[PDB]
Amino acid sequence: GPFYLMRELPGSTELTGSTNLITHYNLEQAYNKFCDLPGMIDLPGSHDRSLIEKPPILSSGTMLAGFRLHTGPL
Amino acid sequence: HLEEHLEKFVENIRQLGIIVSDFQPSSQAGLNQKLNFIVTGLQDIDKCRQQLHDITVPLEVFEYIDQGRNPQLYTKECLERALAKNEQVKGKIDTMKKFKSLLIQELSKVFPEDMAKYRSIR
Amino acid sequence: RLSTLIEFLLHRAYSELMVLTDLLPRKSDVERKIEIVQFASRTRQLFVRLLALVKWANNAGKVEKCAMISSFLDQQAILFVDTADRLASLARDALVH
Repeated sequence: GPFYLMRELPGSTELTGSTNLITHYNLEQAYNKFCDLPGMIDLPGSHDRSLIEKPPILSSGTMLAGFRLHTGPL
Repeated sequence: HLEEHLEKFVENIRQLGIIVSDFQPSSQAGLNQKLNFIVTGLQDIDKCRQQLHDITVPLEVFEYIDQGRNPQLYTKECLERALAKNEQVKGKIDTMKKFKSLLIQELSKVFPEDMAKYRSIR
Repeated sequence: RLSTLIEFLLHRAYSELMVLTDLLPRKSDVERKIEIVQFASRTRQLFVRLLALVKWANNAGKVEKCAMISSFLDQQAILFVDTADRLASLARDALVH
């Protein structure tokens, strides 16, 4: 009658990979928006050791300082 | 937030000071030093604000900033590659589903009771 | 992860400012001006990097969603092949015995 070792299948539709995971995860409108900021940055300034700054970031007395160093005007 | 506005103001002040100091300044040279001190203070305030906020960033963002480009294109690329992965997953899912359906209906005649029990249990 | 980078950038900028201030009085006017404008350009690069970071700081959600979705599929991908491998392994060895 019953086959050997039948059991209960899981809950009908739990979390799968067959759902639309983005729309369930409330990320739809960002994608529908999305589908240079240096340029964005460029608009604010002029253009966009840049070799040196990256190296510094790779690893990761204001009044007194002014008084200490004097630079000739001409 | 106020940190971004402070950084933009400091950058504008530095640009104005550079424009003033590009030629020979007939006035006193302490204005550039004062602007640099104000920029350093604003940078310290921004660093304190960032330490309080505790933003976590990966490395790929760092090498993406290194070239110089807005993150909107990167988010678009991430969205499109995730959508492509979702579409191919949907494709494999529907192919295995239709393969299951065709093998079920193809051999419906081998044992009618087994198919009846399978449809009843589902 | 940005706190250490911010602290390192602040330390590097402070060291560069101190070095430029010390070098300016010894060097001539033109060399001092060139060093100051180069330091200003480097600080501007640091500022725009910080601006890009703080602009992406609120745009860290969708990338995380895409990454976790890709990982889920990848994590799942190891599982289907493993099951297939087990079936393949059984036919080759278990059946023979």
